[PDB]
Amino acid sequence: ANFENFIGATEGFSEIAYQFTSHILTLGYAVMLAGLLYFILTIKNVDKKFQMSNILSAVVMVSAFLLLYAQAQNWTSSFTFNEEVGRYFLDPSGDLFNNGYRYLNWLIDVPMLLFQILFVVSLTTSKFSSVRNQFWFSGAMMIITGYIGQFYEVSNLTAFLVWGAISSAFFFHILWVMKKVINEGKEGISPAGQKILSNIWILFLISWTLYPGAYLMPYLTGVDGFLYSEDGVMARQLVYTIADVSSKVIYGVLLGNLAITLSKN
Ligand SMILES: *C\C=C(C)/C=C/C=C(C)/C=C/C1=C(C)CCCC1(C)C
Ligand code: NA
Repeated sequence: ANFENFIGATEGFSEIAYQFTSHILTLGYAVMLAGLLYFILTIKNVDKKFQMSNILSAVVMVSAFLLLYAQAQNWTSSFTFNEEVGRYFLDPSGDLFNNGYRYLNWLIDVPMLLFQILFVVSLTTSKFSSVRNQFWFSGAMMIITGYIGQFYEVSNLTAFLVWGAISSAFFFHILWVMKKVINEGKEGISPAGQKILSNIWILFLISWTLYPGAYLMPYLTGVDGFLYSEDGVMARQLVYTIADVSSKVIYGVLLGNLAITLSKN
């Protein structure tokens, strides 16, 4: 199956990696619910013209709360403790750990996160529907091909890399079109609003690069090594959670500041 299943069915998890991974994943869905409330309550401090941005943040949190709750209970109900051996092991009766909850929350969210900037800033030379269509297509294909490649994380590894690599090409296209978007969005706004735009670019750049980092994490130190272990599991799932807070919550928080700043023309 995946690589988490491998460790829980050949070596187990110490009670310190199981609970750490259950606490940081629960942190993940709790945040999403505080961002659901924050975005609703803030829908007023922005003009009607930018409110579709906040709405899209509200919906993105509804799908993040629900599905990250799922992934969280998918990890805790997939491993049972062995007092004899003293570690946590894959449970044959449970449903096994399954990434598909996360990856699905990615495919729902990517049009929305990408589409929403185009309600705050104004393009100059590009065409709205041209940018929109390019985002929805490559965003969807990125998450899809990345959902394929990680199926073989344990089996065909050359598949795991080459399919992720394909998912990375769509990712670099998105980065291109976001980059052009940020740029035209700076034309004819204040220096203050331009500073915030610059923030949303460094935030978009780091948060989104984290994801393939988690994808590869157990293989970043060889065929065996430090990470080829429960430690790379602890690490891959802590990185994913920081990426989910950064790209969905801090991203929308920042975009709300810009809208607010642009309310004062
Ligand atoms: C939760 C919201 C968003 C926008 C999530 C984005 C996730 C990625 C950009 C993940 C990308 C991948 C890459 C670059 C290559 C391997 C497969 C991944 C899906 C992990
Ligand atoms: Na996995």
